[PDB]
Amino acid sequence: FYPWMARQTYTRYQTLELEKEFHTNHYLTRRRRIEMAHALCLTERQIKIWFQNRRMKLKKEIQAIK
Amino acid sequence: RNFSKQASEILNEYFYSHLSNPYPSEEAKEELARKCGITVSQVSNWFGNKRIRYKKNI
DNA sequence: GTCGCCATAAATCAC
DNA sequence: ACGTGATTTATGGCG
Repeated sequence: FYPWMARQTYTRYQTLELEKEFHTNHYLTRRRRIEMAHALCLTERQIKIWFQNRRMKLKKEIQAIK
Repeated sequence: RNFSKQASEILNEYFYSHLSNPYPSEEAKEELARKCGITVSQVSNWFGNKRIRYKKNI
């Protein structure tokens, strides 16, 4: 009717490693983006997108307090 | 956990009356949150869930 | 020509 | 078990 009317889950291991890096540094360096991608079999975009989603999740965590 | 009969009635009345563009603005989401007795995030979740489930159920 | 935030889609989770 | 409200992957628009 209207124009508006017209994904892979990560393993518990991939999420564990991605979380570990975020807990160390909330921001990803160019070198870490390539190191994480190779070790976890995810693309460089996937690691970047994850960090952006995790920062956005952290935003909603701090705001949830008040 | 599940929204009251009235809250869901309010959300559905909005959705179907705005079927051309069911994307309420920040203030419209706030007005809906105050009326339903829920949060703005809950309104955003509800609309997101409603838009996908409506288009699939066609 | 780079990046990150935000709202959102769609799939999936889970109380 | 189910269903609905919440969360997880992924996109594009915009500053």
